[PDB]
Amino acid sequence: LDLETLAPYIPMDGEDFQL
Amino acid sequence: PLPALKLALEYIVPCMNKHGICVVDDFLGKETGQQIGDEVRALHDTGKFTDGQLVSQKSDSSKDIRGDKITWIEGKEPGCETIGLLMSSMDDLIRHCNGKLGSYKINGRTKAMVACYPGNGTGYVRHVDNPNGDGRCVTCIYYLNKDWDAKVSGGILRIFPEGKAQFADIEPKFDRLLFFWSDRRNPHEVQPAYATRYAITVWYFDADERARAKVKYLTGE
Ligand SMILES: O=C(O)CCC(=O)C(=O)O
Ligand SMILES: [Cl-]
Ligand SMILES: [Cl-]
Ligand SMILES: [Cl-]
Ligand SMILES: [Mg+2]
Ligand SMILES: [Mg+2]
Ligand SMILES: [Mg+2]
Ligand SMILES: [Mn+2]
Repeated sequence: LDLETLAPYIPMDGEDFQL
Repeated sequence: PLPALKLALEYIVPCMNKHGICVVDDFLGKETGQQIGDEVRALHDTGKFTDGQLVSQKSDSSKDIRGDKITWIEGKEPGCETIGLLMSSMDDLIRHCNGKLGSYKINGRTKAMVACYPGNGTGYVRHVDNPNGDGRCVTCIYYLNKDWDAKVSGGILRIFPEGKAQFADIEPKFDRLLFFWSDRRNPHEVQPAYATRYAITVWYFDADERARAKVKYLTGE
């Protein structure tokens, strides 16, 4: 089973906050 | 109230490195927790939430996998400033831990996922938050359900930490903060909720893993 089909979505580009 | 430095180094760090799960109760206090609750209820009331989505959408409805409705918050939107304070407080803890959480180098995070299970038996099937290396190393969740009785209303987060002889059952209690490793060490599920259940999640990124994940995305892998 592809566990990515169950994993919660996050945006992959454009939306990361830097600490 | 413990300062961030002591809470991070004397509690969060050793708990994460030994168990991979760490609960901090009464994180912000009742006044702030209630104000966060009001901000979340206003997002809900004004129709901002939409069905939670999955990393890879295939033939089945997202609703077969997760029954929550969500919105993403940066923390500077009008009406969301107390959620922003929560996020800043989570960030301060991570900064004070940084360098001592496993071998991770934490440079950043997602926006906050404000999520609601609207009762009705909704939950989230067994899953891993980051199974394939998308950068996420720490899941941070803040719960804001005043008067939750999990024996009646359900909604327990059950985690199955790798290598342990017991599971971890986390009630979604008001003003509770939770950290856990996002990878395959911590498969988990949200058991059916029979009342409206709110929580705010951020995921923190490991720099090197997140850079690799972005490369894969940008090159179409
Ligand atoms: O609300 C929670 O307790 C956990 C939710 C969850 O597992 C997710 O959204 O990936
Ligand atoms: Cl661990
Ligand atoms: Cl770090
Ligand atoms: Cl599992
Ligand atoms: Mg949104
Ligand atoms: Mg908004
Ligand atoms: Mg029950
Ligand atoms: Mn999850």
